[PDB]
Amino acid sequence: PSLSQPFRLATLPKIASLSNFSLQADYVQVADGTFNESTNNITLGISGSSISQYIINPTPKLTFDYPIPSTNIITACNAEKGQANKRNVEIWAFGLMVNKGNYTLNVITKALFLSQYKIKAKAKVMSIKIDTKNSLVIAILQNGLIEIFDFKLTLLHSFDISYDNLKYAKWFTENGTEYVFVLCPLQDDKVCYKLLELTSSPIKELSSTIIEGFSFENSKLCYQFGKLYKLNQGKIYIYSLPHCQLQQVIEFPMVDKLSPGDDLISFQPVSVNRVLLTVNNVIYLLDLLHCSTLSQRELTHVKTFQLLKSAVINSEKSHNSKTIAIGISTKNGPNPTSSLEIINIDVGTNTLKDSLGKSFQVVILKPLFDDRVKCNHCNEVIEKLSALQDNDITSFDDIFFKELKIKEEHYTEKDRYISDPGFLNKVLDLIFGKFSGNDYPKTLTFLLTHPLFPLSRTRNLLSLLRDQPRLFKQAIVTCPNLPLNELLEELFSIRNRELLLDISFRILQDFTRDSIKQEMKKLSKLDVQNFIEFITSQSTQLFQLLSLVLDSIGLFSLEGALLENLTLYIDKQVEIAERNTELWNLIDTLPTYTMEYLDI
Amino acid sequence: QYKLSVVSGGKPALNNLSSVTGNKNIARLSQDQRNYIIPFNNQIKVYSVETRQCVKTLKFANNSLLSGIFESIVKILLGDITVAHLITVFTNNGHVIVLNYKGKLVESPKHFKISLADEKLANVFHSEGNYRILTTFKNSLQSYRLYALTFDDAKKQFEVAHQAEWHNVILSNISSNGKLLAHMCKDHKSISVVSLFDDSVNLSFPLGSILSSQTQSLSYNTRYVSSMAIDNMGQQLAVGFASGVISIVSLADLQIRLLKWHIDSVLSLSFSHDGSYLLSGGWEKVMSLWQLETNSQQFLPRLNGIIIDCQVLGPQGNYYSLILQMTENNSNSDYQFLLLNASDLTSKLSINGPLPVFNSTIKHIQQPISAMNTKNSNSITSLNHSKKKQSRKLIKSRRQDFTTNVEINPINKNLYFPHISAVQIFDFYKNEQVNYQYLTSGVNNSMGKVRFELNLQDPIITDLKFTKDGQWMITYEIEYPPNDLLSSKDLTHILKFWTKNDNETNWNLKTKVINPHGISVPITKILPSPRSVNNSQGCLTADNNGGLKFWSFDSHESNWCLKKISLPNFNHFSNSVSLAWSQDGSLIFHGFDDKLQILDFDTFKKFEVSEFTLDSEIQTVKLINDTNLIVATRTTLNAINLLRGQVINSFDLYPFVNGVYKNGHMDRLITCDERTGNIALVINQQLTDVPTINYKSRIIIFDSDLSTKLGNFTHHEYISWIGWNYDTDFIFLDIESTLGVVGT
Amino acid sequence: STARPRIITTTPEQRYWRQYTSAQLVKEHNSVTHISFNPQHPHDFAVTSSTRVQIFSSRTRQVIKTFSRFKDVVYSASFRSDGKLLCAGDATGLVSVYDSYNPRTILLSINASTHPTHVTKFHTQDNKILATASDDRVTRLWDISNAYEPQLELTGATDYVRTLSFIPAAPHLVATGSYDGLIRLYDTRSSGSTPIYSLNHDQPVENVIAVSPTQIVSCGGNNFKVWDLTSNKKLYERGNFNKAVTCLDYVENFDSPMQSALIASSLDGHVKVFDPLDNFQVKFGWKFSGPVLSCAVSPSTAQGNRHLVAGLSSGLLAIRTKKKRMRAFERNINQFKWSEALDNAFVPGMAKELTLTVLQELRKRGKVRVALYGRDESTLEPLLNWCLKGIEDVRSASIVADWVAVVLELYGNTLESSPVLQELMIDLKTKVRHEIHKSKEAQRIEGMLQLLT
RNA sequence: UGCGAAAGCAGUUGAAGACAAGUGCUUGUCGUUCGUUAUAAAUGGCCUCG
Repeated sequence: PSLSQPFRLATLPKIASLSNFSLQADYVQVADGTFNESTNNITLGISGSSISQYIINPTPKLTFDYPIPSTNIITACNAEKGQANKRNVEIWAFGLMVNKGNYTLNVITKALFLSQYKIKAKAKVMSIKIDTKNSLVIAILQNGLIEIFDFKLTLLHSFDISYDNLKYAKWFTENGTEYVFVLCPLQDDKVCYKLLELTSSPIKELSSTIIEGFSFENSKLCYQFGKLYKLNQGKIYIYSLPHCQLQQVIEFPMVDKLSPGDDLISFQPVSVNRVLLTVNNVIYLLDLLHCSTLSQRELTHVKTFQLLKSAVINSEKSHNSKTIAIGISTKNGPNPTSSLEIINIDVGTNTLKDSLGKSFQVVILKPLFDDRVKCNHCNEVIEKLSALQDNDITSFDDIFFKELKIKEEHYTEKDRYISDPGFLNKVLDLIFGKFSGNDYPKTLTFLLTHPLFPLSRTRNLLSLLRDQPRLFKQAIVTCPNLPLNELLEELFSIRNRELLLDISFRILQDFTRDSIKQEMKKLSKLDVQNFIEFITSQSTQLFQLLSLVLDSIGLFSLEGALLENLTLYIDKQVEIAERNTELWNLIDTLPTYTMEYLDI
Repeated sequence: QYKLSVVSGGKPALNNLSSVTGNKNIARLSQDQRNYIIPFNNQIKVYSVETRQCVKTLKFANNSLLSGIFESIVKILLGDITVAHLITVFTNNGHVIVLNYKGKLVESPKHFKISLADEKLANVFHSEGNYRILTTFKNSLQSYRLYALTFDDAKKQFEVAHQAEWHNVILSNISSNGKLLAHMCKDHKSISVVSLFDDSVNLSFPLGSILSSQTQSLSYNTRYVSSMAIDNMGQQLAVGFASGVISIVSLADLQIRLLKWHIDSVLSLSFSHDGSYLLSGGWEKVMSLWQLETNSQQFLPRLNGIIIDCQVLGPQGNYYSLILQMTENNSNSDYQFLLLNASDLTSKLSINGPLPVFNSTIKHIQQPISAMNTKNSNSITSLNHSKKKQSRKLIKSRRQDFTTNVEINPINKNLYFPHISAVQIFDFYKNEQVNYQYLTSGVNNSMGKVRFELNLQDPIITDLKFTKDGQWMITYEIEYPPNDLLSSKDLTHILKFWTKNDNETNWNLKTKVINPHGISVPITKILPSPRSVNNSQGCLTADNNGGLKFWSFDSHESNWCLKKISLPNFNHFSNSVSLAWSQDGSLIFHGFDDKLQILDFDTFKKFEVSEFTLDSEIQTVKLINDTNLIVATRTTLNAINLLRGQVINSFDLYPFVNGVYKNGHMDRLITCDERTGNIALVINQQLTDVPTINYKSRIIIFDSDLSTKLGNFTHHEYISWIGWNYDTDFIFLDIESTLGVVGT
Repeated sequence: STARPRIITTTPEQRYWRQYTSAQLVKEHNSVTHISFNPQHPHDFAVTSSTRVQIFSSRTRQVIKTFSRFKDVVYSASFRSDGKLLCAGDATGLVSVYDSYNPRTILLSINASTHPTHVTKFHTQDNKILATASDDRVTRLWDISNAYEPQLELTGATDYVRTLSFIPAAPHLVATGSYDGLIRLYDTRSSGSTPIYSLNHDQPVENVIAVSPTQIVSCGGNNFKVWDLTSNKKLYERGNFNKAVTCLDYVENFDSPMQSALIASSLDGHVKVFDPLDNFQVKFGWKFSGPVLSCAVSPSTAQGNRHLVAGLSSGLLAIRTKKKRMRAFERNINQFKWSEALDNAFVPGMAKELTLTVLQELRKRGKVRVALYGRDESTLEPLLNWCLKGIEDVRSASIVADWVAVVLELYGNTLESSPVLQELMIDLKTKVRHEIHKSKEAQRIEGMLQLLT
C-alpha cells in the first residue's frame, strides 16, 4: 500500500463562502454516479461558482461547465449517464439555495442542453439519486420528505419519514435493489436511524431504530459495504447495517493529541475495512480490520488537505488495488489559495501481509499456578553496578553474580528470569564505560553466552574482543546473531589457525549459502588470495568454504599460476582421503595323499 | 463454564497374574448364549452376539458402589449365588457384587465382602451349587490356597473354609469343566493335578519323567514350559515348551506323545470338551486344531495378534474364544478378544479398546516370553532383568514422555491412531472400533514373524494428518533396513497421499513420494494448508535442516506436485521445529531451533522483524487467532502480538518441562481452539517420602493472549495426548487408554 | 483371517499421444500430396496420390473407394461439410465434383483455367459455393448451380496461390496465401478481387489454417506463425522445424487431456503436436523415413478409433491409430522356499525389474544369508552373473553390493578352491572400479555445474 | 545407558546365594537376591470354500 503525490485538477475560486476553510468541503459537492473506479470523469459542484465536469486522464481538463449565481449554495449534486426517450443522454440534478428564502431543485438533460427544468423544493435537498432505468430523480429533504420526480420534475411520489432536521442520508445497492438509510438527530444525543427500500408505494420502510449516545456536532460519518464509521474524539465507531448496531470501537491515539478546534480532520472509506484519514496536511491510509497504519504521507507544501470523495474498491471482488481520491488543498501563505487535488492510492491486497508492524496502538515472568511433586530487581542491580568505581572487576562480578544468584560463568537454563532485554542492555553499557583496555569482567562471558544478547551491541563486538583471544573465541562459538560481514573480514584477517576454523564453522552454520556468497564477492582479491595461500600451507567445512570462495572469485578473476598450485594441493588431498576411505572400510571387515609325522 | 468428563472406554480387563494360564480370559458368554459379557478396566460391556453390537453398557462411574470399589475383576459368574439376568463380580480384594444386565443398573447392588487374611483372590469356580475360591499368599514364586466358599442366609455372609495349600506355584491351569487343577512347583520341578470338589484325582510326578533326554542335553528353552492344559477327564495333560514342542502325557501311565509344529514358544494350549481335539496358539499368529485320533492339523492362520489364550466356549463347542496381543506395539500391551464360530471359523465378535502407541513403556507392561530375547519379546532370563530395569527407569530416569500422536477427522469426527505400520479408525461416540487399515509395506500380516524374524522392524508411521477439507490423508513413514547388512544404516523416508469418498471407508493410496527432501532426511513436521490457499489441497513439509516444501494437488496431473521449495543447506541438525500458517494463508511462521522466521508464501521466503530470537529451542509455535501468536520454548511459553510485535505474557515451564519430554511432543500436548482459546497440559509425578509410578495431570484453559485462566482441572492419571475437536470441546487421551472430554 | 497381500512389483498429454501404438505403412505410386478426413461418420479419409484418389475405411484401415477417372496428377480430395460430396483438382486445371462413395458419376465438371488447379476446397459455412485456386494466381469462387462462370474471381497474387482457408464464424472472409510470402484476406460480401489487407510471411506460404475464428496459423518456410485478424499481427511464432513446414492440421474438443491439438508437418520427416493453450508449445512428435508433405488426424467427433495420418513424398502412407494368476517366485516366498525363490530370480528370459523385486522382497523379508547357505559354485554363478550386470544400473547398485558382500562373507573358503568363482570376482573388481570411475566424474561435474549457478 | 542429528560425542557390562557337571578344588547355569544410567539349533512354516 502507498499514497502518491497529489496532482491538481483545478483551483477553487476566491469566494467568501469558500474563504472559511473549515467549512470549505461543505461547499463542494462530488457526484456519486460519475466518480467510481472505472470512470475517468468527475462532476463537481462548487457553490457560488458552477457545476463542472472534468476528465482526469491523460491530463486533467475541463469538459463542461454550468454557471451558477454567486449567492447560491450547492447542497446536493448528481450526474448520471443513461438512455432517455431513445437517445444516450446525461442527466444532472442539483439543488441550489438562496439565503434560505427559496430552495431550487434543477434537472438538466444533455445529449451525449436537451432540456432544463426547475422547481421549488420544500426543504433542504441533501441527497439526490438519478435512476436512468426508470427515468426518475429522487430528492431527500431535510424536513424528512423523499420526493420522486420524473426528468421533467413532475412530482410522482412523496414519502415522509416523520422526522425533521435530517442530517445524513446515503444511497447503496445490494443484490440489485436500491436502499437508503437516513439519520435524524434527536434530543439528548439520540438519533433516529431509518432504512428504506426502493421498489404500491415505491418506498418501503425496512428498519427504524433509536440510537443513544450518538452525537453529531463533533462526529464525522461515512458509510461503506453495510458498515457505518463514525470518527469522534479520536475513536472510530463501526456500526453494522441493517440494524446499525454498534459492532466495534477503535481507539486512534494520534488524533487524541489534537487540540479541539484547530486541527482540520477529513475522513473517507477507500476499500473493505480500509479508510483514509487526513489531519491538517498529513494523510493516513488505515486498515480498520487489523488496526494498522498501512501508509502515511505529509504534504509539506499545503497548510491543509480535506477529503471530498474517494472511489472505493470492493477488493473482495476486484483484482484492482488502485484507485483515486479527490479533495481540497489549502496552501501556506498570507493569501492562501485553495485548489482541488486528486491522490492516487494503492490500497493493497487487503491481507494481513500488508498490516504487520504498522500498528497505531502503543516484561515480568508470571507463575503458572497461584499456589508432593518432584521438581526437575533490575533497577536496584543496575544502580548498584553503576555506583561502582571505574575498573573494579572484582566488585562488579561479585555484585552481578551474587545479586542474580548465578552459579556459572556461562548462560544456563536456570537463568531464564534474567533474560529481560532491558536489564541486560544497561549492564552491557555499564561494562563498556566501567571497563576499558585489556581487562573485562567475567560478566561479559556470561552475557556473550546469553541467547538474548541485544542485536544493537552485535556490531563491532568482535573488534572489541580482538585483544582477548578467549573473549573473541567465546563470541564466535556461542554469542548470537553476529553480523556476517564482520565475520568475513575477520576471517581473512586472522592468521591464527584455530580461530579460522571456528569462525568458518560458525559462518557456515548460521548463514545460508546464497547469503554468504554475495558478501564474499565484496572482499578484496588480495585477501581471498591470501586466504587461499593459507590453505595451501572439520577441514571439510573449511574446504567447503574454499569452494565457496572460488565461485565468488569467478572464472575470470582466477589467475593461472596460483590455480596450478591449488590444483596440486587438492590432488594430494584426494589420494590422502581416498586412501583413508579404504583403510576405514577395511577395519569394518581334503588331499588324496598326505604325509604327516606322528608323535609318540 | 468448562467441565471434564470421561467419554470412551479402555483396554479389556485381563487376569494379569504370571502363574495363572489357560484362564486369563475373564469374560463370560451368557447361559442363553445370546450375549457376551466383557469386563473392561473402567467398564463392563454386554454385546449381543447375533448382531455383534454392544446392547448394554455398565460404567463404574455411574454407580457409586462401583465407583468407590473401582482393584480389578478376577471373575464373573452368571446369575447370583445368593439367590434371570443377574451376574456376580469377584474382584481381587474380595468384594462380591451382584449386578444386573438387560435392564437398568440398580444404585444399591447386593454388595458383599469375603474375608481374607493377607490373601489376594485369584480364581473362583463352581460345578453345582458348590463354590471354591483360590487365593494367593506369600523365592519370587507365589504360593496358593484353596478355600471353600458358601453363603449362609442367616448371617447373609460368605463363610470361607480351608481345603488345601500349595507352595511355590510356578504355573497353573483349570480344566474346561472347572473341576480339576494342574500346577507346577519347585519342591527341578514337579507337576501335580488335583480334583477340586472331590478327592478322586490326586497325582504328582517330577518334570524329569515326562522330560526327554535329548532336550536335557540341549538348552533350557527345550526344558522350559510355556503353557499347560488339563483335559476334563484328567486322563490327558498337554505341556507346551518354549522351543515350540507340544507334549501330551497320559496320566494313567505317564506315557509321552510329541506334537511339534510350532517353531516358537507355544503360548496357549487348551483341550476340547471330549478331549479329541487340542487347540494350540503361539507367536506364529496361527491357531492350530490338532486332530488327535490321527494327529492331523487344521489351521486358522493370519490372526491379528499372537495367541495369549485359547478356549472352547460352549456346551457343544460351538464357539472358540481367543486372546490376541499385537506385539508390534512395544509401548503397551494391546489385547484383542475374538469369538469365532467353530462351524466356519469366522469372526463372530471382535472386541478391543483404543490402541494408542506411546513413545515408551508404561506402568508394568512386559513383552511376552519368546524363545530368544528380541525387541518385541523377552527371553526366559530377560524377564526379571527387564522388569527391574523398567521399574528403575520409571523411578530414577527423568525422560518420561509417554506421548502419543492422535488425529481427528473433520468430516466424520472419527479418531485415527497411527499404530505401527497401520492406522486404527476408532469411533469414540460409540466407543467401538470401525476400521484397521495397513498403510505400509513390510512383513505386516504376510506371516507370523518367528525367531530372528521377530527382530525385524516394520515401517513406522511417524506423522499422520488430514487436510482441512478432510478428503485427503497425508502420511509420513520411516522404513528401517534389516540389520547385519551394508545398507543397514540408511533409513528410508516415505510420504503418501491417500483418498476416499465419504461413503467409502477405506483410504485408497493416490500418490507416493520416496525420499522427500533428499536421502536420509526425516520429515519432522507436516502442516496441512488452510482453506484460503488452494481450497485446502496443499501442505507443507519441514525438515530438521530448516528446509520447507510446499506441495499442492494439481487437477491436470490428478496428482500431488511440488509447487514451492526452500532448501537452505544449514549444517546444524535439530529435531525441534514448529510450523504455523496464518488463516488467510499469506504468511508462514517457521520456528527452527531457537529462531523463528516469518516467510511470505508468495515469495516463500523471509518477510521484508522477520527473525525472532528466543531463549531456547521452540517446541511449539501456534496462533490462537490472526493477531496473536503463542510460542512455546523448552523453558517457557510466550504470547506475542504480531500487530505490535511485543510479548503480552510469559509463563515459566522449566519447573515442569525441562527434560521430561523429547522435543516435538509439546506440539501434541498443547492444543488450541480457533474460536475461544487454547489449553496447556502438564503432567507431574506424585511422590511421598522418591518418585512413584502413579502420576497426576493438570489442564489449564487459557484465553487468547493468555491474560486469564478460564479453568483449571485435575486428572488422576497421565493424559497422553490432548487435541481440539472441531466442536468447542477438546478430547484428551489417558495412558489408561481412556478418552475424556473437556468442554462447556 | 485375511487374504494375502500380493507382492508389489512423461506428461499426461504425452501419454495420450503414445496410445497411437498401432502403426501401418502403405506404399502409394507417387507422392501423396493432400489428405482429407470425411466430416461424417465413419469419417473415412481421402488421400491424393498420382492420378487417383483413394478412400480408406477408418475401422478396416484399407481402401474402400478408388477414384481413377482423373487423368493427370490429382491435387485435392476435400469433402464438403456434409461429406456427401468431394472436390478435387488436376494438373489440366479441370476441377471435378464426385458423389462420395459413388466414383462413377461426374456430378459437376468445371474447367477453372488452363493452368493447374492445386487447391479445391468446399466453403465450410455455405455448401453451394466451391472455391478453386490455380497457378493462374486467381482463386475463382465457383457455385454448384453456376458451372459456366465463377461467382467471384479473387486476384492480386503475383505468384502461385497454393493455400485457401475459410475463417469459421466469418463466411464472407476468405484467406489466401501465395508463394509471394503474402497472405491476402478478402471479403466476398464486397465486390472483391482486392485483398482487405495483406499479411507478410517473408517466405513462400505452403498452407494456411484458421485455428480459431480470430486466430489464423500460417505455416510457411521453416516456421509457422499465428496471426490475429483483430490485431492484424502475428501473436506467436515457432521455428523448431528445420525443413520447410508443408502441411498443418488442427483438431479441438477431443477427449484428450489437452483440449486442442495442432499437428504440423516439417518436410524433414517430423510431424509435431502443438498446444494452443500454452502458446503453441512443442508437446509431441514422430519421425518418418522421409519428408512429410501431408498430415491429418480424425475430426473431433470420430465416434470410434482415432487416426493419425502422415503423407510422405516417397508415396508412403503411415497410419497411427488409437483404438477406442501368480508367478513361481511368489509361490516360493509364500511357501517360505527362500533358496528356490532366489533361484527363480536368476532364470533365462526373466525381466530385470521383476528380478529386483524378489531380491528386494527377500532382503526386506530378513532372509538373505538363509537364501545363500545351501549353495556352491555351480548354483552361485547365476547370482554373480546377474550381479556383474546389475552393478551398472543405479537402481540395483545398492542391492548388488548388499548381496555380493553376504556371499563373500559366507563363501570365503569356497572361493579358494574354486578358480571359476575367482575370475568372476576379478571381472567384478574391474566393473565396480569402472563404476567408481564413472561416479568420480559425476561429483566433479556436479560441482562444476554449481560454479555457474 | 545418557545426550544429540540420522552422523556421532561420553560411559558401562559388579557382588552375593543356590543348583548341576567334572575332579575339598575347577567350570557352567539360575520362572534367587543386592548394586550400577546401564549366536541359535527337539526335522519343527500360514486352511478350505470353482
